[PDB]
Amino acid sequence: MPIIEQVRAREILDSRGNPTVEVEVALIDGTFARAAVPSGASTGEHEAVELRDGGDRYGGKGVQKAVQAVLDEIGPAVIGLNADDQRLVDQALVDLDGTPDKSRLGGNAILGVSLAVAKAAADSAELPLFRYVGGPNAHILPVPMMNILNGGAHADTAVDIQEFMVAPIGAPSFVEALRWGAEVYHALKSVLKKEGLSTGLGDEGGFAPDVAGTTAALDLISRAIESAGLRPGADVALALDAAATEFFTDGTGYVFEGTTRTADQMTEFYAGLLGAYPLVSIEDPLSEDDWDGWAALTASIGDRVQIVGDDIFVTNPERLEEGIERGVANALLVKVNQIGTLTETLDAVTLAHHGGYRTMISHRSGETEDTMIADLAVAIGSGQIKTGAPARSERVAKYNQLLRIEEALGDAARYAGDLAFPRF
Amino acid sequence: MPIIEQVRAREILDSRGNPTVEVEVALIDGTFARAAVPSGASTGEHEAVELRDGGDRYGGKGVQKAVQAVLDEIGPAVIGLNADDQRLVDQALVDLDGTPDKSRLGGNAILGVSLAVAKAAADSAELPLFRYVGGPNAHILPVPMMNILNGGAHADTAVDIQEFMVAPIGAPSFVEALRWGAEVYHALKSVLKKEGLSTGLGDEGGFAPDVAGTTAALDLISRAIESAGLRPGADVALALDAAATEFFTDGTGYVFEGTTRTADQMTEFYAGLLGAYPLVSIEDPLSEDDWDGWAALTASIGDRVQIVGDDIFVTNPERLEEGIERGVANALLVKVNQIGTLTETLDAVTLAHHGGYRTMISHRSGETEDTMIADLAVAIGSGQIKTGAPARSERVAKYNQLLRIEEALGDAARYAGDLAFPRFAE
Amino acid sequence: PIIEQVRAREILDSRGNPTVEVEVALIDGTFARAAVPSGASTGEHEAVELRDGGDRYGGKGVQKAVQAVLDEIGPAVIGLNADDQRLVDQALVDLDGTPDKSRLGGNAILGVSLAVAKAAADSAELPLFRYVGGPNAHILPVPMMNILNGGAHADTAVDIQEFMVAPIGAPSFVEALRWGAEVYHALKSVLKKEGLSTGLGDEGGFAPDVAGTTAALDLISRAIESAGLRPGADVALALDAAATEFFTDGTGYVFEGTTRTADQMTEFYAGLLGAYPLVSIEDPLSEDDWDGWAALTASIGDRVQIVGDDIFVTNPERLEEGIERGVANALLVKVNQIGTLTETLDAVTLAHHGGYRTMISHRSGETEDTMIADLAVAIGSGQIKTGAPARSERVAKYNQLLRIEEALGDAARYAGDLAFPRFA
Amino acid sequence: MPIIEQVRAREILDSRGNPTVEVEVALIDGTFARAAVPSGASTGEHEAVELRDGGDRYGGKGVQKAVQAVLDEIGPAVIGLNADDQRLVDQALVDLDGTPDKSRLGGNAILGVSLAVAKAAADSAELPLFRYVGGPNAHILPVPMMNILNGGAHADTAVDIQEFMVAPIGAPSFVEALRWGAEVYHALKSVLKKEGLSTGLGDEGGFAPDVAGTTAALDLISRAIESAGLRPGADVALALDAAATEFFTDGTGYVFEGTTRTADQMTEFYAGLLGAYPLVSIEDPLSEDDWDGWAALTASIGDRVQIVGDDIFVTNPERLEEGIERGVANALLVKVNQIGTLTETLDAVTLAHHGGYRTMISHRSGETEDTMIADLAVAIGSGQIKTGAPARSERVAKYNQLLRIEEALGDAARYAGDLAFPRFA
Ligand SMILES: O=C(O)[C@@H](CO)OP(=O)(O)O
Ligand SMILES: O=C(O)[C@@H](CO)OP(=O)(O)O
Ligand SMILES: O=C(O)[C@@H](CO)OP(=O)(O)O
Ligand SMILES: O=C(O)[C@@H](CO)OP(=O)(O)O
Ligand SMILES: [Cl-]
Ligand SMILES: [Mg+2]
Ligand SMILES: [Mg+2]
Ligand SMILES: [Mg+2]
Ligand SMILES: [Mg+2]
Ligand SMILES: [Mg+2]
Ligand SMILES: [Mg+2]
Ligand SMILES: [Mg+2]
Ligand SMILES: [Mg+2]
Repeated sequence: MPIIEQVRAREILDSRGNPTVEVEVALIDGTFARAAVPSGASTGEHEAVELRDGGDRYGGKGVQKAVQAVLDEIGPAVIGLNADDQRLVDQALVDLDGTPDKSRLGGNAILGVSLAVAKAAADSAELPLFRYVGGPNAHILPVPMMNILNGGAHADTAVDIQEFMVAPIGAPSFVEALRWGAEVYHALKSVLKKEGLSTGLGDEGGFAPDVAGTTAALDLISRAIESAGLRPGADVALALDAAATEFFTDGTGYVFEGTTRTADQMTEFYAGLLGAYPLVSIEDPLSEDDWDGWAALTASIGDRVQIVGDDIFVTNPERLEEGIERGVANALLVKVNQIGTLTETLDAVTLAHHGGYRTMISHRSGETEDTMIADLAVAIGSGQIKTGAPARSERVAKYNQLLRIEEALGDAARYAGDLAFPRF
Repeated sequence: MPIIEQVRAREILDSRGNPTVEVEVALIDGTFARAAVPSGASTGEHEAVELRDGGDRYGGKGVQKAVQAVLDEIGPAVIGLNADDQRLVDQALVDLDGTPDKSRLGGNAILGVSLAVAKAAADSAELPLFRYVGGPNAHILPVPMMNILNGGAHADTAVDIQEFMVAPIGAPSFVEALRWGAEVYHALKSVLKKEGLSTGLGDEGGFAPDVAGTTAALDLISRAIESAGLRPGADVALALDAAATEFFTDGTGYVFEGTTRTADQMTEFYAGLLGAYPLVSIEDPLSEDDWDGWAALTASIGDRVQIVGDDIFVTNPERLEEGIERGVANALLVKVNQIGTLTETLDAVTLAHHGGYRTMISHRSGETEDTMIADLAVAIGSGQIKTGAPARSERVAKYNQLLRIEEALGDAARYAGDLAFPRFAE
Repeated sequence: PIIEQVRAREILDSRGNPTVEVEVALIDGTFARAAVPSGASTGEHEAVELRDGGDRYGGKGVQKAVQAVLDEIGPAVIGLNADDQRLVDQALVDLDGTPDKSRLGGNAILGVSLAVAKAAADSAELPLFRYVGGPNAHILPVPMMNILNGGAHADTAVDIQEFMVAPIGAPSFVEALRWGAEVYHALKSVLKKEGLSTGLGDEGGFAPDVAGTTAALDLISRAIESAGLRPGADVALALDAAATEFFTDGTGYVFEGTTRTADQMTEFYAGLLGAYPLVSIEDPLSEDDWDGWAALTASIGDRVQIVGDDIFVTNPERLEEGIERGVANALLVKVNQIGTLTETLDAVTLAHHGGYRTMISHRSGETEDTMIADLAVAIGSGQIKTGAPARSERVAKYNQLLRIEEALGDAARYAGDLAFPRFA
Repeated sequence: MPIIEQVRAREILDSRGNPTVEVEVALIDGTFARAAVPSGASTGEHEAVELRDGGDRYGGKGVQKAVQAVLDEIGPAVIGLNADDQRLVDQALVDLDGTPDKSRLGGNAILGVSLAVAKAAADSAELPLFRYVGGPNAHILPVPMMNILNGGAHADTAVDIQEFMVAPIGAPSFVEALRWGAEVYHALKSVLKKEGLSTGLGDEGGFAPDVAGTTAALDLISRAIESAGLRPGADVALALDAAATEFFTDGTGYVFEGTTRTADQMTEFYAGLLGAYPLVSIEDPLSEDDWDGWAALTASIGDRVQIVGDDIFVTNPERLEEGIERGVANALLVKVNQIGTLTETLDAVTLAHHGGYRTMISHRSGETEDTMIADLAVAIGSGQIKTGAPARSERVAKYNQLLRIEEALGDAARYAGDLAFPRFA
C-alpha cells in the first residue's frame, strides 16, 4: 500500500559545502526513501527559483525556509496521496506553490519531495529506480561525458569555455568506457604536471589550469588520450560546454578569448574547432536568449555536430517548444532542478525525443552523494550523461551506480557508444 | 523474487471461434498472470509466423503444437529468470527459437509467454500494467479509432476498403469520446435500416452492408455523425484502413472499385477523398512492398493527413527504419503479434517516436477477452488506439478497460483529442 | 470476508449500450468485479432494468443505477460478511422495497449481489463454481449454440429467435466445443455457397434472411454433415421461438405468413419434431398463454424438452404456477430476470426438486463477464446457452468452461446426451 | 536468524578515480548491506597490505584479484555464519588469509567483507550502525577536524605539512560545528582569492595554494576564522598533520622547509607553533619508526597539546602497545583499512582507550561515498573525526551522516566540543 504517510526535510551540505535540501518520504507500508537536491553556479535566468534564507548563516545560503515549507505546507498537501501517482503529486506541488517559477515554496523544496516520492514508489514496488521510471524496456548505459578540464564559473581562472569533456564513445561497454575516462583523466594529470600546470581541482573534479585558451586546452586533452594508449575520435572523442551566457553581455556581444564577437563570429570559431578536433557535441555555444544566433549556428554546423541547449531551454517544455519551432539546437540538457518536478522533467524529455532531439542527463556543479541521475539516464534511455570528471565522489558515486545498473541488467545491458553520436 | 516458477499454455477460441494460444505464468511469490494471443485475417507477408497444426481438427487451425512448444521448450528456458527482466526473457525466447520469423516455436507460442511474463511482473510489483510498462509518467488516454463499417477481409461483401473508422477527436475526455463513438455507431445502424442495407456485423463489430464503394460508405457514416447530434470533423472525424496489400497483384497493380490502378492513380483517389471528407488518417493506402509508391504518396499527401504503415512495417524495427529513411508513412500501427515479443514491439515504438512518427496500438481482427492493448496504449502515450466498433466484447472489453484506466488516473488523466492529429484543421 | 467498499461504474455491453459493473472489496484486501447483462426480447414480468432516459446513449444510460449503488446499496451492505449470500440478498431486496426491484433497479441490485459472491470466492481462494456449488460441483454443460440468429436479435424477417446446435455425442466439453465451432464454420461456408448473408446477429450467429424455420434447420443439418458429424447422434438441434415476440393478444400467433392458434403452433412444432433431431424448444408459446403451454406440454413434452423463459422469468412464483399447471419441463435461468443470486438459486431448487431441467442463459446483451460459466457447473444443469462460438462476450464463457474442465481433472463429467433423456 | 547467505564484490572507483573494493552481504532473512574500502596515498610502511592487480588497466591499480578473492575464498568461508558474531567472522577472515599483514587475500578484500557483515547485522536488527556497534550508550558527536588547507602527498605544491585543520571546539552542537567549519572554509577561499593564491582543491577538498611556510598557512587560516566572525582558539582551534615520514630520509633526517633537521629540532619547531597559535593537536610530527624522537617530543610538549600517532601505530595493537610502553604520543588515529578488520580496529581502540590515549577516526585520502566512519566515530565515543574539508562529497557525506545521527539521538546527543581537548586552555 504505497500511500504517503510522512514527509520530512533537513538541511545537509552539497559538494561545495553550501546548504541544500534533503527530503525523506515514508509510506504506510514501511517504505522509506531519501532524495537530495543539487545546486548550480552558472544558472540560467529562466531556471526554477531556488529559495535561499539570506541572513548571516552559511553566507546567506541556508535553506531552513525551504525545509520549513516542506514540513508546514508540502508534507500536508501530499500526505494521503498514492506515491505511484507521480503526475498527481507533481501537479499538487505545482498548484500549491501557485507561481510559474516555483518562487513561493522554492524549486528546491518542491523537487526534493517530487524525487523522494518517485524513489519511495520504486522501493515499494521492489523495482530498481531505472526500471520503475523507464519501465521494463530500460537498458541503455549512457556515454559518460566527463568534464576533466574545468573553466569559467567552476574554477578561479581566466579560461572562457566552462567545460572540456572527453567522451569514450569507442568503448564496448559502460564498465570499459568508465575505465577509459579514468585513464585519460589520470594521463591528463601527468601531462599537466610535466608542463608547468596546476593540478588543483575545480568544482566538478576536472583540472583547473590556466592555459592560453580553447585550443591549448584541447591539445592538452588530445595528448592525454594518446598517453593513455587510446585514439582521439575512434576511442575517445571531445565535447564542450561554452556556457556562453556567462561571457555574453547584452548590447556588447560575446566577450571571448580577447575579442568581443558576434553570434556568427562565435559560429565560425566553433566551425574551425570541428575541422581540427574530433568533437561530438557543443553545449550553450551562444547565450540563453540569442534565439536568432542559435538558429543561424544550428543551420550552419548542426548537421556536423550535436548542439546542446542548456540555459536556452532550462529543462522547460515551453522553452524547448520554441527551440524546436525556431530550429534551435538538436539536443536538450536535462536538469531536474531547472524545472522542479520529475513530471515536468519527463515531459521535457518526451517533447525532445519526439522532436528528433537527443537528451543528456546532467548534474549541477553543486552535487550531493545522491545518485538518482544515473538511474534517470538509464530510465529515459538518453544514451548520454554529464556528471563530472571521474574524481570527487559526488561525481564518482553516479559512475559507480551506472556500474551497478549495468551489472544488474546483465546480458540485456547495452552501451550507447558510437550510436549516441550519428553526426560524428 | 518475481522469479518465474511455472509456464502453462492451453488452446482457447478467439472471437471468430478459431483456436489461439493462452499462457499462464506463475512466480515464486505466488503471482499468477494470463495472456492470450490475437490472430489476423489480412496478415502481411512479413509478419512473424503464426504456428498452426494443420490436419482436420478445427479446419487445420489448431495450436496444440504452439501449446506443446510452451510446455516442452519455452517454459524450461525461462523458469528461474526474473519476470522483471523483460528484455532478457524476450532475447532468450528469440534465441531459443533461432529463426528470424519465429517459425520454429511460433510467434504465437513466443508472444503468449512474453506478454504473460510482463503481466506477472506488473502484478508482483503491484502496479497496473499501463504504469508498469509506461512508468509513472503514463497518463494519455488514446483517441479510439472505431471501425464501424467493415469490408475487405473482415466480411463477405464486395467492399474493397477494409475499415471505415470514426475518430471522436473533439471530445473532452475518454469517457465522453467512447459515448460519442457508441452514439454514432447506433445512429449508423438506424441509417442502414432506413436505407434497407444489412446491419449484420463483420469481424470487428462494424456493420457489413454491401455498399457500392468508398464514397457511399463515407456518406452513410457522415449521416450517422449528424444524426447523433455531432459535427463531422470538429467533433467526429474519419479514418480508413484500405489494407491495400489485399487488393494488390504484383506488376498488375491495385484492383480497386472495378478497375486496375497504379500507385499514382491510388494516390489521386485518396487525395480526392481528403478534399471531400474530414479524414485524419489513412492506413495501408498502398501495398506492403510498394516502397516507390508509398514514398510518392507520402510526399504527395503526407503533410495533409496521417499515413499509417501496417503490413509495410509489420511492427518490425528493421522495416520501420527503412520506412523512416525512404520517407514512407508518418505513423506506425503497433501490433505485438506481428513481431512476437513485447521488447521488439517497444523497440519499434521508440524508433517511431524518436523518428517523428506517431503510433496507433492495434487489435487483430481475431481478438480475445484479453485487454492488454488498452493498458499498452496508455503505457506508450500513443494517443491513438484501434480496437473495433463499440460492439462485440472482444472490442468493447478494451474500451471498458480504458474507462477503468482513466478512472484510476483521476485528475492526471489526459485525452489526446485533436492534438493526436495536428495535420487536420471541422 | 467483511465487506469494506462497494463501487459501481457504467461500462458498455456487447451491442455498445451502457450497463452496470460493480466492484466489491473486503477487509482482507480481496477485490472482485461483476457486470450486468441486458436482454432485447425481455419478458413483461422480468425484474425492472433502470435506465436514465434523456439524450445520453439514446436514453440507455445507467448513471442512476450506478448512483443507487454508491448512495444506498453500498452503505447497506458495508460491514456484512460477503459469505452470507442469503443475508446480503435479503438486505438488497429489503432496501429496494418493491416486488420488481423498480426503486433501485434490478441492474443496480444484481451487480452487488454477484460481486459479493465473486469476492467471497476469491477470499476463500476458490473458483466461483466451487464456492457456490461446493465440493460436489463437477458437471460440464452441453453448450447450446445459437449459430443462426433471427427475431429480435437481428434485422431480418426470420420469426424464430434462435437456431441452436447441441453437441450431445461429444465425449467431453473440450471436444463438444470444437464440434460446435466446426459446425459453425461449416455453416458459414454453406451460407456463402447459397449466396446468403454471413453478417452476425447479436449473439454471434449468422443472420441470413432465410425463407423460414425449415430452410434454417436444413442449412444447419447440412453444416453438421459438412463438418463430418451425424445430426442427432453427434449434434442435435434446439430452438428458442421467443413466441411472445410474434404473439399479439386477441389476434394470435403471427407466424411465417399466417395467423395461428396455440394449437396450430403446437402442430407446427410436432411437425418439426418428426422431421428433425430436435432436443429442446424454448418459449414455443407466449409469456401468459398458460392454457396453450399446458396443451402443448401434454402434447409434445414427452418427446422433447420444453423450456420456459419469458413465461417463468427466473421467478419462483411464476415457476411454481407452471409446475402446478403442467407448463413446460425446463426452466431457463437468467440471473438478471430476477435480480439476485439467492433468488436465482431458489428458482433452480424449485425446478430441480420438481424434476424440471435447467439451462443457464446469457442475455443478448452480454459483457466480458464469465460468471454464468461457473454458475452452470455450480448448479449441475448439464445445459448452458451463451451464444454462437463467435464474439468474445459469448466465447469468453466457453473459454472459462475449458479452464473449469481442466481444473476439475478426473472429477469432470460432460453431461452429453444424459441432459436430453427424451431424445432417441 | 541473521545468517550470512551470499557475499558479492565489485570493482568501483574511489574519489581520485582509482579502483577500490565494494562488497555486498545478503542474509537469509532478506537483509542486503553494502560497504566500500578506502585507500591512502601517504601509506605507512607497516599498514595491512593493499592487493593491487598491476599491469596495464587503471595504471596498475585494479582490484579484480581482491574482488575474485572475495568470490573464490572469503564468500564460502563466511556463508553459514551468524552476521552478529563480528569476532567469529573477523577471526575466520584473518585465519583464512593466514598472513600477518593480509598479503595473501588483501586487506582491501578482507575489510570490505568485515564491514559489509557489520552493516548487514545492523540492518537485520533494524538499528543504525553507530548503535549496533556502539550499543545503547553510543551518543557523542565528534569534533570535526577539517583539513581546509591541503599539502604534502595530497596536492602538487611545495607545502611540507600534509594537513592544516580547523576544529570548531566552541560550537554548542555538531550541527553548529559543521556550519562553523563550512563558514571558515568559505572565508578561507575569499582570503586566498584576495591574495591571488590558488583555490584549486587537493585530494581532501582543502585548498592547495603554494604558500611560503607553515606559519604563512596558519596566518591565512587565522584570518579566515576571524573573517567568519569566529574567535580563534575559543570558537575554532587549529590542528596539524605533518605526515613527517613523507619528508624523512633514514640517515639524513627531517627535510623540512629547506633544512635537514633532527627529531629535537623539529620539536623545537612544534613548540614554537604552540606558543604563537591556538593548536589542540599535532599528528605524525615525526617518522613512522623514529621511536626516540617521539619519546622526547612527547616529553617535551605532550602535556600542552594532543600528539597523534598515525604512520607510527597504523591502527595496530602491537605497534601501539609499544608506543604506550615507550611513552610515545598521546593519541591514536584510527583507520580501519590500516589493520583490515572491524574487530582488530575495536581492539586497537580499546588498547588506546583503557591506556589513557585519545582516538580520532580517520578517512583515507582516497575515499568513497561510504559513510561508515561517521557511525564508527559515534559508536566508539571518540569525540574526534578527521574526514576532510567541507567540500567534495566523499568528505561531505560523512558530515551529512553525522547530522542525521545527531538528529536520531535527539536529546541523548552530546557534542564533544571543548572536552575532547583538555590540554588546550
Ligand atoms: O552548466 C552546466 O551544465 C552545469 C553542470 O556542469 O553547471 P551549473 O550547475 O553550475 O550550471
Ligand atoms: O489490418 C489490420 O490492421 C487488422 C486490425 O483491424 O486486421 P487484421 O488483424 O485482420 O490484420
Ligand atoms: O431470449 C433469450 O433467451 C435471450 C438470450 O438468448 O435473449 P434476450 O437476452 O434478448 O432475452
Ligand atoms: O595521512 C592521513 O592521515 C590520511 C588522511 O588525511 O591520508 P592518507 O590516506 O593518504 O594516508
Ligand atoms: Cl441473406
Ligand atoms: Mg550552468
Ligand atoms: Mg551548461
Ligand atoms: Mg491487416
Ligand atoms: Mg491494417
Ligand atoms: Mg428474450
Ligand atoms: Mg428466450
Ligand atoms: Mg597518510
Ligand atoms: Mg596521517
